[PDB]
Amino acid sequence: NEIRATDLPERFQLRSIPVKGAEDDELEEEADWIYRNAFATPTISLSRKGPSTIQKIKEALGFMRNQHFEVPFIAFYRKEYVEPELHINDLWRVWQWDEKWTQLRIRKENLTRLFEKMQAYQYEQISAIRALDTTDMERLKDVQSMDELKDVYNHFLLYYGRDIPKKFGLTPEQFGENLRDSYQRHETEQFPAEPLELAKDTPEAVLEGARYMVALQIAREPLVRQVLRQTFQERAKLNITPTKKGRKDVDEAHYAYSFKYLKNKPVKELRDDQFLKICLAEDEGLLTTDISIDLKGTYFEEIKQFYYRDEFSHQVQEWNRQRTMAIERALQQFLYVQMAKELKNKLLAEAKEYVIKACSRKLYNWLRVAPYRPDQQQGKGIRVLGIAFSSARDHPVFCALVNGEGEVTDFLRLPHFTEEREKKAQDIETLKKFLLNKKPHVVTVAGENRDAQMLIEDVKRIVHELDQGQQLSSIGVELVDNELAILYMNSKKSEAEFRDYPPVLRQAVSLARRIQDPLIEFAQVCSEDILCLKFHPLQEHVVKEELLNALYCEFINRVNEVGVDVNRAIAHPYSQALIQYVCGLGPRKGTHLLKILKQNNTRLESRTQLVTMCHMGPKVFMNCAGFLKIDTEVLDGSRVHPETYEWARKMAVDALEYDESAEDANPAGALEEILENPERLKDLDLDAFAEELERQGYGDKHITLYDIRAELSCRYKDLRTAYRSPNTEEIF
Amino acid sequence: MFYHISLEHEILLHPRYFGPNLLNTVKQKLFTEVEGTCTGKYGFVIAVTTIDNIGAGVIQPGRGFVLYPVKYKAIVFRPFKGEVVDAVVTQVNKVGLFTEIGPMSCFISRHSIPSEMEFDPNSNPPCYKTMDEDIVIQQDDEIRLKIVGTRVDKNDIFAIGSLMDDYLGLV
Amino acid sequence: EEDASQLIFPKEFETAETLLNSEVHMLLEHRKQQNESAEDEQELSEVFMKTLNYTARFSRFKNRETIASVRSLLLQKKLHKFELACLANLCPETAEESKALIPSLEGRFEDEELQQILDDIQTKRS
Repeated sequence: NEIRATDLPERFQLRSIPVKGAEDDELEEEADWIYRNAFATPTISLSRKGPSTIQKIKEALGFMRNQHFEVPFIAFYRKEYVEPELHINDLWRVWQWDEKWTQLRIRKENLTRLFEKMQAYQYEQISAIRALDTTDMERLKDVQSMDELKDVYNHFLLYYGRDIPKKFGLTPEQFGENLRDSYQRHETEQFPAEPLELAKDTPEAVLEGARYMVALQIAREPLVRQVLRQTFQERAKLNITPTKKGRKDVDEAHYAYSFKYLKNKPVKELRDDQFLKICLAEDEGLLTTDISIDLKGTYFEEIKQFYYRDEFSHQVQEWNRQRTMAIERALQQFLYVQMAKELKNKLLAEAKEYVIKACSRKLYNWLRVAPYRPDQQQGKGIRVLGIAFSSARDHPVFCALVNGEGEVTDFLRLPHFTEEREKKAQDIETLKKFLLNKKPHVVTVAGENRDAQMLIEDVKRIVHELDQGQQLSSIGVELVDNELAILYMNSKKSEAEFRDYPPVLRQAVSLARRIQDPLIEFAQVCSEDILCLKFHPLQEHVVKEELLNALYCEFINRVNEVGVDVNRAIAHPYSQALIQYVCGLGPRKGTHLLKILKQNNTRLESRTQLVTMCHMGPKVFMNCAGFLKIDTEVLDGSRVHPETYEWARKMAVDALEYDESAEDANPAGALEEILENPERLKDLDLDAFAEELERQGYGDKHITLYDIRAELSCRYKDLRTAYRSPNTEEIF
Repeated sequence: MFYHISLEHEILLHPRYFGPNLLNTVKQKLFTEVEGTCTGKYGFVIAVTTIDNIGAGVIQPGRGFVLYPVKYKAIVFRPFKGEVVDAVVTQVNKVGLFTEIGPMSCFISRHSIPSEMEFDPNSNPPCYKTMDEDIVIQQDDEIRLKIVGTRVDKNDIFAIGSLMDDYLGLV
Repeated sequence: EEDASQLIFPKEFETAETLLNSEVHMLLEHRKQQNESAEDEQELSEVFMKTLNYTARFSRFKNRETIASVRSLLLQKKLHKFELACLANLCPETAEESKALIPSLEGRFEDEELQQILDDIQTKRS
């Protein structure tokens, strides 16, 4: 009941907790968090700029908290400031600023509550150097510097000791302000005592008592965690080189094995290149890895003079020796471990980000629509046939035809030899017998080697030279990619659609369904089915949730722009289950809609079929008004929502000089059918529609006017480019 | 717990290993026989530290092997139930926490955890904070425990820890 | 039945030699030293490799003198052998913590006697 019986959508599982609703006071903070968090390491969206990206993250993040609107519900479909303002169809990276702002606020609030409780307890015990509550407001105010709240926030909040009912050298603040100022303005205890004179309030006779206290105070400080941070993580060279056994154990396949001179490596080797970070992180696990800055020997030398005494007469010399010794004791713990942890975290994040960008880019570039039908589609589309077997990956000698509405619906073949090396009539006789009794429109082959290419070319010649394409017209096999039956043929759709057929028939049905609708092949699978396809070698060392979110956001954006057929998910088994990657219709809303429409005889008459029958709720139906399309409401099969129908009908009547109907009970208007555009584009100007929508409608019709004009002129038309070259890497 | 005991073993040796390297070869065969193993009697032996003596090798009648009762010193690791040990926190999960007691690992359910130590799955790091966020108990922390039940799994010890006792946390 | 809380140990284990966490560290790292200082040597087992760390985390001291002294200050008293290690690894900062942790110390000793054993142990701590 939380997926289809509530007020709207819940399928945005990457952000629906921390960023799942926006108040008024948090919208500016979340937009600032998104603009401040969205560009730290790489130059991303420097897309709109700083003010335009901060207002796109604030306006989209504050808008998604009403009605649940996200993805195809407003980002990746219009000329407005949706999120970062880039051309990408997936909004999941712009909603990351909203989720991050919400997670940072929650963490800052809990920590501020903790700081108040601890400060009150420490003050009540102190009045009835001491630890105090003064870090609680400074930590609770710094929501952007989360890692400052880890090294310094965990050093101040863990430095209290955590137990409750519920003068040794310089200070930490002065050493910090002297170390972070680049000049140590304050010295150590400039007194005629040495470092061991403060041990008399150690019990072992040791001069090392004060050095441990100074290191413990120095390593917990927010100021040192900020001062050390971003100096080496922003700029260290990726000095990775081979080990004694690693130069032989790797063999130039990883980042540490490839470069024996890599100890001079550039600072981009893990932050701009994913492969260098992935190789340095993976080679270090078994044999060894080279990851070192080499900038501390000089980054650590200039901080040694600050916080030390300038004189040496056993007063300033003891204070200077105590300051130098305490700085050396605190650097190896706090600065050493902090610098190592930042370098390691930065390398892993940079390698994972490069791998995740490569996997998301590959999935977005491959996920697009281009069915292998006749001419790319008498009637519409047709038999998108091809050989799954023969010389390719399938065993049987024959072909199967994709039915346009899904995968392959028929097949045939013949065992004639192209078999043994002495035969020349056998393969041609089998090809003629299979092509003569079946009416195709197209061909493809699931190839795997030199013999598969030869058999495809020979069958293409035997089909083209014999008129086996249409029985009065030329057509046969080629380099067109039948390999889409390789993974979809062994799937649950290919096994439930045909259970007596061999793997050659399953591969031919998979190939023919790439020839009928790869958007139905992508939407008809679970997403587990998308992760079986590799997108990069550095994606395996990355977290799989990033590639799944990138693929899911790309698939949801491509489905929201390509149109969803309402009638195509009711009767055809290969076109069903397409309501999963739509805007405001996640798995639950889509699955409930399919069950209720099949069980009740509810058909897709218009876009208000889920709003009129009480199957859907106002928020999911408003945020999903741009994705649901039907076969017949005449604006029902397009991107036109219920609020834009009147303006789009009025524009279609005004552009033709004949729309006398006021949106109902009258002649003409733009909504009469999706197959034809208006007769006059110079009649409907953008300024008149943008001025009329700002005063009657409560919204600017500037960016929406082109989409509203196009949705009335061209129904069911996809926004994403798809296809490629079958003879190059797009089919081989 | 780490103990030192005298153990014994009888090893078989094939005639190809006779000649001047013989008793060296007897030492080699034990060092790569009884190391890192576990038993339902003595428990998990970490290493053989030295060999006490070789008993004279009894030549097997019929077959050419000879067997060598070698006595040896062993550092053995046998946990008992009710012992209070230190460990490192390995994995923080809503189903339970995972620790590691040397060669032997343990696991702590939220059942054994009183309700103070709540979950933290929203955070990048899974931790067990309290309501006020003062007592931070996350992965890779030297967290004490008490062995409340032992279990041997085919030459493999698997105890179970708890958090019921006070002073079971950060030192 | 086997509960070290009530000090019940098998006959095979009663005569056993207790070991300290810091003490065994010297035995293991010396075994590492003996074998790694041998040329033509096979790699040691993953069981050896995964344990050296454990005792390292809990090294209250390395020093060969403190390996003896936390034992000698204890053996002088009328403690069990079992008590020898649990009290010398944990280093409970008070007899109260130790008596809460260890059920066998409760009523066993004066708190101040046990506290001085533990204070002598804390003053051995690196």
